[PDB]
Amino acid sequence: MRNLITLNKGKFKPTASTAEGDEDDLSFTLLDSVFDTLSDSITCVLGSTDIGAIEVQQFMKDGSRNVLASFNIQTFDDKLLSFVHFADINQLVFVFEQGDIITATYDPVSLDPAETLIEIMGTIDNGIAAAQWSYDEETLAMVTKDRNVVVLSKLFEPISEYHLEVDDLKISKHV
Amino acid sequence: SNEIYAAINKDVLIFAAVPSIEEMKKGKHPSIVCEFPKSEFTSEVDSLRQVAFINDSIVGVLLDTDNLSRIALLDIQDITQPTLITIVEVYDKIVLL
Repeated sequence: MRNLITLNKGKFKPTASTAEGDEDDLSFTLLDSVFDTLSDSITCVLGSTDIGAIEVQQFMKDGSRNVLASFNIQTFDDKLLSFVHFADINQLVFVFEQGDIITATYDPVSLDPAETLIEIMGTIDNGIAAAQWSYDEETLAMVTKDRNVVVLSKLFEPISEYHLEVDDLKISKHV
Repeated sequence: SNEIYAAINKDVLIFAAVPSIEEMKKGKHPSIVCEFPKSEFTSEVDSLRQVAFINDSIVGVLLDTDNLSRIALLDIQDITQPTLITIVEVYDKIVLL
């Protein structure tokens, strides 16, 4: 038994943070999002692929569309590989394709930008393929475009790395 | 009656019937006796979500809209061609029915 049903279909559209009256569409397509378990909200992200203009907003349950950060990227065109948020330190970490490992540290009180800190912990040569934050947020892993996997702590020191190769699959099959 | 079963396909309801409980026992599985497309009773509405019955005389179809939800009532007498009862509206988001 145990049929599965739907209880709610709550949905909306994340509006952009207008700066000069350009309230219309700026091709501010959604990039990624993450559940805000510490406040029961959504930390949505909407960015532009032409200028690098990205706005990350903590969409509160009550409707407080708090734009926690907004800025531009050096490569400004490479895809946002991944994104997550840290509650204890109140950080927003983004990982882009080209190695733009960006950390945005905001203030609990003043959620306006320019009151934050934007840092680049490091870059990956010749870009990255994919990355995925650990469910405990204690480590992060990715692989370079040239098959070199790297794993590193949440303080962004390289835990280890391993050049992904072709021979290994050929030896550990046992068919 | 335990003899009519409803199913919600996207934009259509399927009503299946078995002549009697005993005929269910003997092996005659319930057969599709009626199909009522959503467009046939509402030529365009958002999407149906859940369904229930009333005394084997009425059907309540809970569908969700962008803000609220609509409970459409259907009469199962003359199963082949059911008639649309008033589509009642609740000004809140129904989660269960």
